[PDB]
Amino acid sequence: LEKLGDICFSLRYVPTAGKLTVVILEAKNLKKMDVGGLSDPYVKIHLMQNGKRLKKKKTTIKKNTLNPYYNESFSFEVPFEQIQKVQVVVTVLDYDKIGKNDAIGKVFVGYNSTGAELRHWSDMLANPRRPIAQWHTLQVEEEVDAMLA
Ligand SMILES: [Ca+2]
Ligand SMILES: [Ca+2]
Ligand SMILES: [Ca+2]
Repeated sequence: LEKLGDICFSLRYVPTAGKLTVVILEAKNLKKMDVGGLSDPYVKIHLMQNGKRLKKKKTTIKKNTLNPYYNESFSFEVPFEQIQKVQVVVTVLDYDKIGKNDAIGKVFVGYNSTGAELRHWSDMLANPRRPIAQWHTLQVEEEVDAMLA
């Protein structure tokens, strides 16, 4: 009920290759982050383990929209012996030309995930090589970061 918006992405894991693929599909219902009434959203993806940010990716920026479509794919190298102990963090931010780009909200999937986040990750693991798309509710960074730290 924090009213930040939602993000849709797919997950795919290939155990033999250790290839983890995340496709950022779209976000909707995003919080307004600029005085014009809109936002300029882009998405960051972090691969994490044990409180440490290991790798990062980011999408292009969409201007002046609360319902951006991306369709941008990213891949990480995670060995099968480690895939159950990592997190994938997905953050939507508002781009501002000057000043800190503030997060709208974020979610993570993987180790220590719960609810729909755990469901998505478990679905990915249960179906090697198969891409699984799912919606997630964005959550305030204060709360998500406390779980990741
Ligand atoms: Ca702003
Ligand atoms: Ca703008
Ligand atoms: Ca902006």
